[PDB]
Amino acid sequence: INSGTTCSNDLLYSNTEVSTGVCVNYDLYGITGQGIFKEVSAAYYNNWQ
Amino acid sequence: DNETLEYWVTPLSRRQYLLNFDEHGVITNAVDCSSSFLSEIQCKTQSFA
Ligand SMILES: *[C@@H]1O[C@H](CO)[C@@H](O)[C@H](O)[C@H]1NC(C)=O
Ligand SMILES: *[C@@H]1O[C@H](CO)[C@@H](O)[C@H](O)[C@H]1NC(C)=O
Repeated sequence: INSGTTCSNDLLYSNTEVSTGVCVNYDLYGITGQGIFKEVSAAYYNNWQ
Repeated sequence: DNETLEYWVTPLSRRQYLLNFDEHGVITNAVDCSSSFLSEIQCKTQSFA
């Protein structure tokens, strides 16, 4: 629950931009919460992570 | 040419390990928590040293 790509479209919203530096509510592919984003240069993600 | 076939098999069970992840996210070390006394100390401190 709250993670994956089997999604229910009963409440449909449009995709927004990932805005950085401000406190936001987020719903990232099921993951929900509140926080501040910061764009980074990461090299530790494989093709399945 | 002095080649050999090898296929080593051991059984699996559900058990607790302590894993060490490095800077790149690679598993480098593991300890089975119920195998020895030092492994019990390592799993109760959550430290490899
Ligand atoms: C605080 O407010 C300023 C606008 O005055 C904004 O640029 C900044 O991102 C805000 N800080 C946070 C953490 O939201
Ligand atoms: C294979 O092992 C035998 C041992 O009697 C040796 O004489 C032979 O040279 C070896 N061949 C190779 C390719 O290593």
